[PDB]
Amino acid sequence: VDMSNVVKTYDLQDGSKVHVFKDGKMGMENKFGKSMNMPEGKVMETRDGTKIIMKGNEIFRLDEAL
Amino acid sequence: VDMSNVVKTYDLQDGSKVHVFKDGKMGMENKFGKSMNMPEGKVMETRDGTKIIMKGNEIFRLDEAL
Repeated sequence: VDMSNVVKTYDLQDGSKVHVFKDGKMGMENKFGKSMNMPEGKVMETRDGTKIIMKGNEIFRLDEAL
Repeated sequence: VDMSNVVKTYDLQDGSKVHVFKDGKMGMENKFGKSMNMPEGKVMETRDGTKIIMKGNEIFRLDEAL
């Protein structure tokens, strides 16, 4: 990815990464750094312990309040 | 609902409420206070502006970091 404009990276347990850009664009790359389409409504477990899901170009994350 | 053990309520825009209990049980009731089954992998817009989705007995919420 071009990290110039990346505002956030979710490092996923399977090795892949989800990047969010400053214009709100979103990117995923696989464990080898290859662009791939982000799965919609698939829960994705992160390296730092939480879980995210994308739906309608938005990222939802496990609610820490709970 | 019995609010004795309710640790969290999401007040949804359509009038319904999602309650989370201290044992991690989860409940939904409709705009009239009737028990209903919580939709899985359906995005649900809240009265306070955010969105939640439930998947595998867990609640995900829009990531405010973004």
